[PDB]
This record gives sequence, structure tokens and C-alpha cells, in this order.
Amino acid sequence: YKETWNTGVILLLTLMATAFVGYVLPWGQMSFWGATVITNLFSAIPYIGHTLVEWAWGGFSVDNPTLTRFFALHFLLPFAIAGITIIHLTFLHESGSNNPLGISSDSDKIPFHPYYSFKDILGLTLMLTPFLTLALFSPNLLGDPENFTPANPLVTPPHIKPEWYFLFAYAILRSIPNKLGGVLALAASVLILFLIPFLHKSKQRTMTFRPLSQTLFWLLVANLLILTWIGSQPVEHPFIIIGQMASLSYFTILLILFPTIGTLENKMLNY
Amino acid sequence: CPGAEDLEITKLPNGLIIASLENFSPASRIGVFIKAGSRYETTANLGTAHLLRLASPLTTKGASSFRITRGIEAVGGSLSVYSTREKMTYCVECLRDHVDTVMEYLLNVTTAPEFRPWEVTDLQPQLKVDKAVAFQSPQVGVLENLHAAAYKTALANPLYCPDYRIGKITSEQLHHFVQNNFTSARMALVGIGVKHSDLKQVAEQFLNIRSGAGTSSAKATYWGGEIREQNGHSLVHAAVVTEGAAVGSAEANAFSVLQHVLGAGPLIKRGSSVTSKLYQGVAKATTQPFDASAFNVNYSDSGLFGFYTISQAAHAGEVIRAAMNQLKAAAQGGVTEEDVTKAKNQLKATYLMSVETAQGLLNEIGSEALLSGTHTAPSVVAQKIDSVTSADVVNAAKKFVSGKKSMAASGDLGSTPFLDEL
Amino acid sequence: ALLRQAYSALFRRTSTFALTVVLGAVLFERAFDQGADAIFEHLNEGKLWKHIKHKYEAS
Amino acid sequence: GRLMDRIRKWYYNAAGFNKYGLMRDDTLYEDDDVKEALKRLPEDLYNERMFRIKRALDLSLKHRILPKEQWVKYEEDKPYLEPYLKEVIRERLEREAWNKK
Amino acid sequence: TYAQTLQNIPETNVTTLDNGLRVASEESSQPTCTVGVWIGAGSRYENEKNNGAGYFVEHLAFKGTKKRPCAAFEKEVESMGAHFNGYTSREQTAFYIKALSKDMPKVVELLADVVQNCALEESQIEKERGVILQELKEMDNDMTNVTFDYLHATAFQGTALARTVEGTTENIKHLTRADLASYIDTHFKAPRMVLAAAGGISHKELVDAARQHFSGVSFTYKEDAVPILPRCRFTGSEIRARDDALPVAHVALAVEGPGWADPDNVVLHVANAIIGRYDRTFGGGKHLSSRLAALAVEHKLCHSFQTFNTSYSDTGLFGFHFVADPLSIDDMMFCAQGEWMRLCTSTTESEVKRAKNHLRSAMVAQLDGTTPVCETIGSHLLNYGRRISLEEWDSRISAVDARMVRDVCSKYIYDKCPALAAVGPIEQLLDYNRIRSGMYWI
Amino acid sequence: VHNDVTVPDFSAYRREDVMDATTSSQTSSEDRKGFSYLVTATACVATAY
Amino acid sequence: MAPNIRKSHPLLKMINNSLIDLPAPSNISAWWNFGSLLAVCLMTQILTGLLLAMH
Amino acid sequence: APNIRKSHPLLKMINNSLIDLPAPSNISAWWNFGSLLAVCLMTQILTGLLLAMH
Ligand code: HEM
Ligand code: HEM
Ligand code: HEM
Ligand SMILES: CO/C=C(/C(=O)OC)c1ccccc1Oc1cc(Oc2ccccc2C#N)ncn1
Repeated sequence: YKETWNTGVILLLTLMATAFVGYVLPWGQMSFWGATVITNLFSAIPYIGHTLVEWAWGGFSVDNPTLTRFFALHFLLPFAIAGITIIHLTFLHESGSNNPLGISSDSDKIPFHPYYSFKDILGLTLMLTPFLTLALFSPNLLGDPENFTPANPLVTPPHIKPEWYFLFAYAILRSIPNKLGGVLALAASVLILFLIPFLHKSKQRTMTFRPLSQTLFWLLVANLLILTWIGSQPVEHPFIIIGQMASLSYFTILLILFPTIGTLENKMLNY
Repeated sequence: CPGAEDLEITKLPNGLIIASLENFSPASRIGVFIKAGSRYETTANLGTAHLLRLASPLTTKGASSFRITRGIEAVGGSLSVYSTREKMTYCVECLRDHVDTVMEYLLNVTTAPEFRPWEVTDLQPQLKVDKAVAFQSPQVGVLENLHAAAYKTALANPLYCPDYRIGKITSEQLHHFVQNNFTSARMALVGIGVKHSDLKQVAEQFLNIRSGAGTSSAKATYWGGEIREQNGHSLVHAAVVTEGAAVGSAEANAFSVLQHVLGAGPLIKRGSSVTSKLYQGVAKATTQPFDASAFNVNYSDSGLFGFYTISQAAHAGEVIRAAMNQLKAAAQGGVTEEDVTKAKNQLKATYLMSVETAQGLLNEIGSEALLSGTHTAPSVVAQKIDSVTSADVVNAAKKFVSGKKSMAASGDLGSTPFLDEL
Repeated sequence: ALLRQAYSALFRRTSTFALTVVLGAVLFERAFDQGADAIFEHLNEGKLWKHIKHKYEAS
Repeated sequence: GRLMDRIRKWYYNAAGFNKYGLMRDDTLYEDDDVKEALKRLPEDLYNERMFRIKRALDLSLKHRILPKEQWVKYEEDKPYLEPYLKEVIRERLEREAWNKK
Repeated sequence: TYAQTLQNIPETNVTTLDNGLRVASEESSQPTCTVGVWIGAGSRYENEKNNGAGYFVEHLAFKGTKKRPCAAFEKEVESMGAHFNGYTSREQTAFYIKALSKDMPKVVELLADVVQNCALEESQIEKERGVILQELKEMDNDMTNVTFDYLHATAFQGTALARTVEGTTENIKHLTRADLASYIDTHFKAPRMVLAAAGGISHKELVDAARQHFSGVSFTYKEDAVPILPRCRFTGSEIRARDDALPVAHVALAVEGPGWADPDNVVLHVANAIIGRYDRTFGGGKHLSSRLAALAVEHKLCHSFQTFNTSYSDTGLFGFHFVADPLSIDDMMFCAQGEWMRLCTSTTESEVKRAKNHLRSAMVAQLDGTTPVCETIGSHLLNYGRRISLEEWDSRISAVDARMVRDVCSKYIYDKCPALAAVGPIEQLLDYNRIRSGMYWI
Repeated sequence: VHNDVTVPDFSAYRREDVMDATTSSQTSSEDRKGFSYLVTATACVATAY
Repeated sequence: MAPNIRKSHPLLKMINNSLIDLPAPSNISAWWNFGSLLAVCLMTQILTGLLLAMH
Repeated sequence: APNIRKSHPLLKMINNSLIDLPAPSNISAWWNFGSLLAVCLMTQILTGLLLAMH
């Protein structure tokens, strides 16, 4: 469902930018250093590098004029997310939902209400429990203690690392030693999602009845846990090599293996 | 360089006749004439001949629906199917240098149809359209009902698929119809603008559905009924006929001539027809606009003869009566020896002019090579035409005033007479 | 005839019409600015720093 | 020898759609060619396909499968659509080719 | 081969009688023939007060001459099996006869008798007056012709070409024996006429029979002079005749054409062949090569559509006409204009290659019979001042290529203010401005 | 009937070059279009600035 | 206009064709629950976000 | 559908409200304020964000 998918990738990118600029607002140590590390990456773009960066900062370093514009952005983007979400669902309604067997469900459709209004409300409380259990019984489990210290430009924290949900990308970033290649590699780690619709070779829609693709799928998921883990570790042996392996297999699996195994499976169905 | 060529005409072992004439025209026109039509239809498969007519562009075993149309159009060619109640012609035209190309599709369409169910299913709603445009001419509606009132079978069958049958014809029926009629002994491969050896090498080493004469049409039983259609139209079309003469019949020429004597179509634009006894007769009868002509059809084992009359509702009475009195007056020796002379000329001219058309010529040639196997020279057909006494004509007329009449009328018949009031 | 030439060369094919607007803007700006600034300074002789600057400009 | 056949029959069982009572062709993603192909299917084949699918979706929402007895056997899987689908693709490639020339 | 057959076509013989009349013919080996006189007259030559005269004259041309009254005349033609027909357009009129070559001379005499001695019987005129008035009401229900009339009415608004051939209700209710007499005496004259014949006829025997019945000689230099007509100004504009009670809408759109003499007309015709025509009874349906045809089919865009290139001496009309249901006018128009833009910007050698073959077959098909061959001669002379053989047409048509179609089309279509005529339930078709915009950028 | 219908007179609005019914209006067309398009192209430049 | 106001109204009609009478596959699993959670997630972030922004 | 201005799920919206949208032929200048209000709004939001950043 190409458009529903592409608007979805846009939702993801906007969500990341939002969380990124939101993270700076408390102005703790990781707030400032994360902002500093990441935004400096772009001064590596050729010719227009330093310019774009200094423009974004509103000066020569992450400072007050950066904070005020990040607050403005953080307040704004969520509304763009809400807007684009409407588009997401609009494109979606053009086709309706896909289903787990990947075959036409026109022969068996049911009204959203009460079936899914109830299923979704139930799904809401099932998730909401672990959420609140965390926010109430372990408030700081996921946060960096470094952020309980006011930002200090003259004291680099020993381990500048992101929030769990960015770790996997941080790992890929550091996998390519070379400021420019790493930035591209970083960008690509998410932009890769725009290519998925073009790498589908299977004659079937889902992986429900595709055992080879299913294991490749769980390899990928495991691959991402590894990158997440690598992203939280210092840049040293054995983490450095493991990092490059997982970063390399990440792109191989999506760009090469998935489309290849898909074709292979088409042959094994005598197609 | 090019000059006077001669109209060759072979006949293969299977009975497949091949006519041919090279007139060095920059364009060719090949055709496949066949003895088939709504005449061979049964109450069971009515309309199948009609649908077959529209099915000419459907995929065949050699070419696809797509390639047929694209392929022909590519060389600026054409492909069409004309047909009567008892003959079907599949012809194509194109510049001389493309004959071989256009030929493939022609050959494919007539001898290798596939009638794929889906293609056939999508095509049927088209009979509804095709038929609707045709019936815009009241002319066509009464003729349908005429053959229905004039016969109990074969020829009584409509030329346009009946309504109740649209969407019910099947690939099986199409196939059976073709297998049982499109047989080498019922087909002729005519072809103007081509060398005979060539058109012959094609017919043989290529045509395959063959042998026999398959299904044979039931005899044309005459009914003599009267079908009337009340539909409001300000103009009433009426046609009163009687069993006429068959084709290849000696009695044919007699009627054809009685046709022109009574009048068969105007020769002068917006002009009155004085040479038309029938026209002139009715003219003296009514005062308002109208039209009247001599109707004459010659079939394999029968024919119909009479008059056809368009007229304002309130005057259909006077107009049809007049058309009658003018036929009786003719059966009672009301025919000058001159009238017979004028007619014979109009007939010869009409015939001769009706062949200047590539289409008209091919039709002429092939019509014979199918219901004969020979080409009656123009001088011979001339000799046959004038060799018609003034008596023959008055006899033909008699046969009408005497024979059992069948009538077909449609419009605001509120003042139209019934066959038994004539 | 300029209008005809203009039409044929510039305004007929949409590609050239866009090229004319761009090239036209680049030239219009350069000229329009110089002109306006020209006007503004004349209407304000000896009032702008540009004007009095020389008096203290002398290292 | 019978290698390709050992593999296929293996993948076939590994895939598992036969546990829903679906034929291989029932599992095809309905792109443009497949849609045309389906329109050409005879009524009976079409209604059977429809039931098989409706049945599968019902099993799927129930999180069940058919009893081992009802599973489609590798060698009894009828390739009811492959014939039509091939012709549709053949026709399409002809046009594509021709519209290029 | 095709090439050769074209060369071996008997030449057209043209010779001029000192009185200004031209006699042309193509002798074939046919026992039947057609001879007639094509006149450079029509409604364009009429004026605001005699508009409809040439048509009124067309209704009398057959009701007898002075030498032989009505009954006598008809009876003489009928009795010989000859067919007498004719017509009258905006810039051309013709009266021709179909008979056996054997009567070629008796025919010629009848012709000359008609154009030169029309009786113009006072009692007849009052009768044809009522007849013409009915033919107007009949033709009024022919949307296709109502549309092309309106197209002219506006495309050439304020000029001679803006008038219909039949004339006005007033002109017809009042035209006089004089006006008709005058019209004839003013327009039917040797220098402006052509006696053409085709079939089995001897050019000689023809011209001899000609000199004999087309004697009338001129004295002054004026009589030998063919009058040049005042040029008609084209106007990009529209006329919308709306009647939602009509079942289908008709729409015709056109830009100004070059006029007979221009070689581009060859390319223009090739262009129209690429777009072609359609109608719900074409069996090719969705596989037709015409892109517009295919679209019309796929999307049920119209009941029919045609492209045309109507030429005139000094101008013309290059456009298209279509019939559609109220709710598909917009898409049809949209696609149609789209195809025109394709012509100017992206024609393919493949397309022209095919358009050319279709055109060849077309020209050849226009010479199928004696009447159609005779109609060609009458016209070729009257418009090109000579006969253009198929061999020549073919030569010209073969020189046309993609690159050339694009340039010519761009030159006549691209960014031009078109003339638009719409009749019927046309609410969905709208705005001249929008249509004008469909005139540029593929 | 439609034969009695004619286009009103637009002399009150016609541009000078197409005022005369006996003159080809094509000759002055690139002029009329060239002018109006010149205004437009200028509006664009003003706006692009 | 129409019988029930859930279809006629220019707004409810939207709420109906996307959250009530909207045709859904009968067999979609729990993995299809994340869209709505994402939507609710978003409403909640915006809400708590504004409340924090005010201080 | 023939033109992509009607088929597309988004352009279709832009078309049915700013291009092919049926408007009275005689509306005056008093009907120009809705669009100005819209433009006015886009401009306030724009200049507002630019100011909010400082
Ligand atoms: C703020 C984030 C997003 C919101 C609020 C959102 C919301 C929704 C909703 C409510 C649905 C319908 C219910 C469902 O199928 O789960 C949906 C479906 C879908 N979304 Fe999202 N989505 C978001 C992000 C994304 C992303 C990142 C992608 C992928 C890059 C995406 C891809 C899809 C697709 C392809 C569907 C179709 C589901 C199917 O197969 O039936 N969405 N989304
Ligand atoms: C897409 C929804 C949003 C996301 C993903 C998001 C994310 C974040 C994150 C990651 C933080 C830092 C949390 C921390 O302190 O460790 C943050 C802070 C903040 N957000 Fe949001 N936010 C969202 C929407 C909003 C909105 C709409 C507002 C209000 C207009 C807002 C206002 C704030 C404020 C005031 C802070 C700073 C105070 C604080 O650190 O708690 N947020 N947000
Ligand atoms: C409906 C649109 C808006 C209206 C009617 C509006 C109106 C105003 C008014 C009346 C003022 C005071 C002006 C003054 O200084 O005298 C103001 C100030 C301000 N507005 Fe807006 N505003 C709008 C939108 C926005 C938006 C969307 C933002 C940015 C998120 C914003 C940010 C500001 C800021 C930062 C100020 C304070 C600085 C200043 O006074 O110039 N405004 N606005
Ligand atoms: C301001 O720093 C915010 C951080 C954060 O994690 O916010 C949730 C952060 C903290 C420490 C170190 C880095 C940080 O930021 C980031 C940002 C980031 O952004 C991307 C994620 C995926 C793809 C591309 C990028 C980029 N650029 N990927 C990884 N870490």
C-alpha cells in the first residue's frame, strides 16, 4: 500500500525529529551533548556543511538560540504528525486493511464497531499496564542519570549515547569510521524504509506461508537488538567489529537477501 | 504496362470455389463468402449468427484480439462482416502491397476462431447496442416482422439477435454453428485486385475447417401472416408481399422487371417519379408526403414480392389501397410494351452501375461463385433481362394479386387497413 | 515586431517562458535595487553615514 | 533424480497454507494480472475458490486450522489459475512489445 | 506492385473552351459513366439578402428547363436509366448524372440545358418554398449539422462563411423569381464551371459535345474573369446552444486551416489520421490504434468522435467533433485536446508510418466508382486548377515524417484561440478559458 | 430554426487588429498573445523578486 | 436527505466511514492494534506536552 | 479515471475545492475576504513561529 507506507515513513521521521528536539528541552548533560554530537555531524556535508549547521544552531555552538528554536519546533512537529496521520488513514481507506493471510477479505468483512472498537480498547489497557507500571514503579529505568546534571559545555560526559529507541542508529553511525560516510549510513538506516515497496519479489503478500522469509525476518529483528546493544556500548573491541558486522548485515538483509530469498521461494512453489 | 486480364475461377477437391480478377487497382479487396445466417438458426440457438458477426475481432488460434486489430490497422487495412439471412461475407481491403499481411487475419478469423468464454461474455452486451442503432430506421423493423409474417421457419428468423437471447449465446453454440456451416463446400474465396495463382495457393495450403455441407436449412415454408406494430410514430411503414421467385430462377427476371415498371427508387433528386406507376398511382391518391416502392427479394429456395409504403398515419389507408389498385391494374394487362422497355434499361443500368464499387463488384463476383461456380457474362445477364415478354410481367403481377399475402406494418396504425381489407 | 519576436522566442514554449522569468528576475533585481537605493540616497543627501563618513574616516 | 521434487514437496509442507485448505493459487497476491485471470475463471472454480478463502479467513480469525485429514496434499493441489494467468501475462507482454515497435 | 498500379492509371484530360469552360475526364473501360458540371459557387458567394438562393436554385435545377418542361424533363432522364443528382456547399455546387457511356452526349446536352436554361417556373418556386421550409425543420433535428453550422457561424462570425448553405427563414420566405434568375445569371458561367466526366468516355467526343451545347461566348475581359472573394476573418470564440432536454451533447472545436492550395494540408490530413475516429460500433474496441479511440472505449467517453480538415480557397477548419452523454463531456474534451498536444509535441515515426497507410487507403477509396472519380476531377480543377493524381498524392504523403507532423501541427494548433460550438446538455463542458488552456503544454 | 441564429456584433470589444472582418486575424495573433503574455511574464518577475 | 443522520451529516458521515461502518477484515490479529495505540499515544503526548509546556 | 486530478485521493480534494469547484459567476469583491482570511492565517502562523524562536 505504497502511499499509506510512504506517509508512514514520514510519520516516523517526524516522530524522531520531535523526540530529538524534545530531549534537549530539559537542558541536562545528555540533552546538550546529544544535541552537540548529532548536529555537528552535518558540518561534514560538502561545501554547505558548516553553513547549514551554524544556521541551525543560530550561532557557533548549541546555545540559547538553539534551545528556543528547538522548543518552537518541539511544540510544532506533533501537530504536523497529527495532520499527516489524517493523510495516512485517508490513503489507507482507499484500499482498506490488509490481513494476516494476505488474501482478499471482501468475502468476509465486519464493521469496525463493535469488533475492533472493543479489540482496540482492550489492546489499549493491555499495553497501558506495562507503561504505567514502568512510569510509576521505575520512573528512571530508561533514562540517563547524566541528565540529572545541568548541561556543562566544559565537561564531556564519558558515554554520550541516545535513548534506547535511537541506539540501533547510533550503532550504525559509528560503524563507518569517516564523518561523511557515517552520516549517510545513519540517514540510510531509516530512509532505507522508502525502498521496501520496491524490493518485493514474492508472489504472495505476507510471509505467513513463506518459511525462509520468516527466519530471515527474525534474523533481522535479532540483528536490530544487537545494533541496539552495540549502540549502548563504548567504541572498543569487540564491540567495534561486532558493530560493523551487524550494520553490514542489516543492509544486506533488506537490500539483498529479502528480495533474493523471495524469488527463490517463488521457484519452490513452481512459479 | 498492365492491361486486360480475365476472371479466372478454380475449384478445389473439397468444393471450395476460388474466384479472382486482376484490375490492377492500387487497392485489393479479398473476401470469404459463406452459406450461413439466421436461416440455419433454430429456436434453440437464435441470435448466434448475429453474435458471430460481431465476434470477428475475438482472438483466434493464430492471432490475438489485440494483434488482429493492431495488425490490420498497421497497414491501413480494414476488416468487416456483412450478412443476410443466408450468406455471410468476411472481407478485408488494403493496398496491394499488404494483401499477404491482411490475409492472415482473414484466414484466422473465418477458420480458426477460439470464442474464449470471457471474450464472448464481454461481447454480448454489444448485441444490445448494435441492434439499437440498426432499429433507428423503421425501415429495418418492419422487414424483420415481414420475414416473420411471411414464413414459419428458416427465413422467418430475425437478422438481429432477439432480446431474450442477449447474454445467453454460448461459446459452444458459436463453435457448433461455425463447425456445421463454415465448410469448404459452402465457402468461396473471392478476391479483386489479385493474381489468381496467388489467391489460390492461399486457399489451399491454408484453409482447414473443411469437407461437407454440414447442417442444411429447413425448407422455407410460407405462412402468410400479418404482424402489426402500434407504436405512435406519425409515419406508418407498411409492406404487403407474396411468395415471389427464387434466385437462379427464370421467373426472377420477370419480377425484377415488374419491379422497375411499378417503380423501385427515385433517379432524380427531390424529383417526382413519373416512370413509376406505383409512385404516380399513390401520388394521385394522397395529397401529403409519402413514399412507395416495389419490394423484391430473391432467396435460395424462395423470395418475396410486393410494395413498401411510408405515409402519414391518417393517409395510410388511401396510400396502401392505391398501391394495391396499381398492382391489380397491372395484372390486368395495364402494362405498355414501352414500360417494359424503359424498365429493362433502368434494370440494366442499375445493374451496371451497381458494380463500379470495389465492394459492389466483389459482391457480384462472389455471389455467383458461391451459389453457382460460374460467372454469367454481362452480355448474358443482359440477354436474359430483355428476353422478358410483356406477358411475363403481367403474369408476375397476376401471381401477386392472386397469391396469399403477408403484411407487416408499424406506426400509428389507427387508420391502417388489415390484410383482409385489401 | 518585438511583441511577435518576444512571443515566438520567449512566451510560446513553457520552458522558455520560465527561463525568461528567471533570467528576467535576475536582471530586474540588479536594476531595481540600484535604482531604488539611488533614489533613496538622493532624497536624503548628506544625511546618511555614507555621506558624512569621510569626516571621521581618516586613520 | 527426484531432488527438485523432494525440495518442492518439502517447501509446500513448510509453507503451510494447505492447513487452511487453500490451494497454492488461492494464496497469490492479487496484482493486475492475477485480477484479470480471476475474471476469466469459470463460475464453479471461482465460487469454490471463494469458499476456500472465506473458510481460511474464518479459521484465521479463530486461530485454528483444519484437522490433519482435511489438509490439501501436495500432489492433489489443483493449479486452477496458473493456466489463465500465463495467458494474461503472454497477452500483456505482446502489447507492451507491440506498443514499443 | 502498388507503385506501378499508380503509374498505370489513365491520365485526366483537360482542355479549355474559348468561352472559359474547362472540360476534364478520366477514361476507363466502363460501360457506365458519370458526367456533371462542378461550379465555383455557393452560399459564400451569396449576400445577406440572397442567402439561400443557390440552395433554392438547387431545388429548381431539376424541375425542368425552358426547352423541356418538368414532366418532360424527368421522363426523359428516368426512361434512359440515368441518375440525376447534385448539391450545393459554401464554395462549391455540382449537378452530375450517372448513365451508360453510350448516352454521354445526350447527357451533356441535358446538363448544359439545366445550368443554362432553368425554367424557374413561378408556380414551382412557390411550391419549393414550402418544401425547403420543411427541410429546414428536418435538418434542425440533426445535431451534427446544427453543430457544424454553429461552428461556422462563430468561427467566421461577421463574414460570408458564417452563413448556412440553406439560408434563412426570411430569405426563403421572400426570395424572388428574379433573385434566383439573377443568382444563376451571375454565378453559373463558363470560366467558373468545369464539365468533368469519368467512365467509358472519349475525351474528344466529350469536348465536341461540349463545344456544341456550351457555346455562350464572352465579349468583355470581365466575363473571362473569375472573381476573387473577400477574405473571411477567423475568430477564436464559442457559441453554446444549451438544451438539457436533448439526450446527448455535441461538441466541435477547431482552429483555422490553410486552404486548398497549401501543401501542409497533406500533413494535416496525416495528423487527423493519427487521431482518427470512433463510434460504439467499431469492433476493434479497446485495441484500436487510435489512442483517443482506446480511451473513449476504456472510459466510455463518447458515442463517437471525428477529426476533420475542411478546406476552402483562402482558409479552412481543422478540428474535431464528438457526441457524448452529459456526464462525460469533460473527460472526452480533456483527452481529445490531450491528443492534439501530443501531435505537436511527441508524435512517433510508428504513428505517422501508420497514419500514412491509412491516408493512402483513404485517397484511393475516394476514387471508388465513377461519381467519386468525377467528383474529384470537378474539385481538383476548381480548387487546384488541375488534377493531382494518386501517384502524386502518394509522393507527397510519403515525404511526411514525425518531425514534420509536429512542426506543422505546432504551427496550426499550439497556443491558438480555437472556435467552439456546443449543443445539447452541455453543463459539464465549460469555460472558454479552460479550453483555451488545453491548447498548450502536452 | 438554427439557420436564423447568428453571432452578435463584438465590435464594441474587439481589439483594434481584429476589428475588420475582411482581414486575416492570424497576422496579428502573435502580437495580441505576445502582449498579454508579456504582462504575465512581467508579473512573474515582479513576484519572483 | 437519508434515513439515519450518521450517513447524511457532513461530519458524522466521516466518523462513521472510519470508526463505525468502516469495513474491516474479520481476521486481523493483535498486530493491527498498533495503529490505534499510535493515535492514542499521539493524543496523550500532545496533551501531557501542553500541560508541561505551561510551566 | 482519465486525468490524475480527479482519481488521486489528495489532488482530488485540491481539485474539488480550488480548481474545478463550481462558483457563482456573479460574486463580488466581498467574497474575496475568505481567501484573504486564509492567507492571513498562514502568514500569522508563519511570522508567529519565526518570532517564537526568539
Ligand atoms: C504517528 C504514527 C503512525 C500512526 C498514528 C499510524 C496509524 C495507523 C493506523 C490507525 C492504521 C490502521 C490500523 C492498523 O493497521 O494498525 C495504520 C495502518 C498502516 N500504517 Fe500506520 N501509523 C503510523 C506510522 C506508520 C509507519 C511508520 C509505517 C511504516 C513505515 C506505517 C505503515 C502503515 C501501513 C502500511 C498500514 C497498513 C496496515 C495493514 O496492512 O492493514 N504507519 N497506521
Ligand atoms: C509526538 C509527541 C511528542 C514526543 C515524541 C515528545 C517527546 C519528548 C521528549 C522525548 C521529551 C524529553 C523527555 C525528558 O524530559 O526526558 C520531551 C519534553 C518536553 N515536551 Fe514533548 N513530546 C511530544 C509532544 C509535545 C508537545 C505537543 C508539547 C507541548 C506543546 C511538548 C512539550 C514538551 C515540554 C515542555 C518538554 C520539556 C519538559 C520535560 O523535559 O519534561 N511535547 N518531549
Ligand atoms: C491567529 C494568528 C495569530 C494572531 C491573531 C496573533 C496575534 C498576536 C498579537 C496580537 C500579538 C501581540 C503583538 C504585539 O507585539 O503588539 C502576538 C504576539 C506574538 N505572537 Fe502571535 N498571533 C498569531 C499567531 C501566532 C503563532 C502561531 C505564533 C507562533 C507559534 C505566535 C507567536 C507570537 C509571539 C512569539 C508573540 C510575542 C512577540 C511579539 O509580541 O511580537 N503568534 N501575536
Ligand atoms: C538531542 O539529543 C537527543 C538524543 C536523544 O536520544 O533523544 C531522544 C541523543 C542523546 C545522545 C546522543 C545522541 C542523541 O541523538 C540521536 C539522534 C539520532 O537521530 C537519527 C536517528 C535515525 C536516523 C538518522 C538520525 C540523524 N541524524 N540518532 C541517534 N541519536
